[PDB]
Amino acid sequence: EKLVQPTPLLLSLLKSAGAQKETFTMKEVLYHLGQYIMAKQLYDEKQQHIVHCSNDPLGELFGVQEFSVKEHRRIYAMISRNLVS
Ligand SMILES: CCOc1cc(C(C)(C)C)ccc1C1=N[C@@](C)(c2ccc(Cl)cc2)[C@@](C)(c2ccc(Cl)cc2)N1C(=O)N1CCN(CCCS(C)(=O)=O)CC1
Repeated sequence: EKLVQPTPLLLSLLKSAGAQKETFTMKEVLYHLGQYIMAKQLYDEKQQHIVHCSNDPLGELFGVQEFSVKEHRRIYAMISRNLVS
């Protein structure tokens, strides 16, 4: 599997959620981002698949401040913009 390298901001969020390295598989990056979202309680109370970013630094990585965990292609796109090329 390919080990990717999150840029500064993204990496900071992953480490806050428990990540302890600099390179990860995309599966690991996503797992840690999910943990970050749960830790920060960014998910919507009523529609739990919805993630609110307008009040969190995670919002800096998205154009539209709300995304669904069901939007895998969109989420992969966001991460790609935050990987060392
Ligand atoms: C952060 C929220 O993530 C998810 C939330 C949901 C619910 C709550 C809407 C169903 C479903 C799937 C999830 C959920 N889907 C995952 C697998 C995923 C994997 C790849 C991609 Cl591209 C997108 C999503 C992941 C890892 C996630 C990863 C990145 C991001 Cl930005 C958000 C979530 N995620 C996750 O973190 N959890 C933790 C909480 N778990 C809670 C499981 C509870 S239960 C009763 O359904 O078993 C479920 C898995």
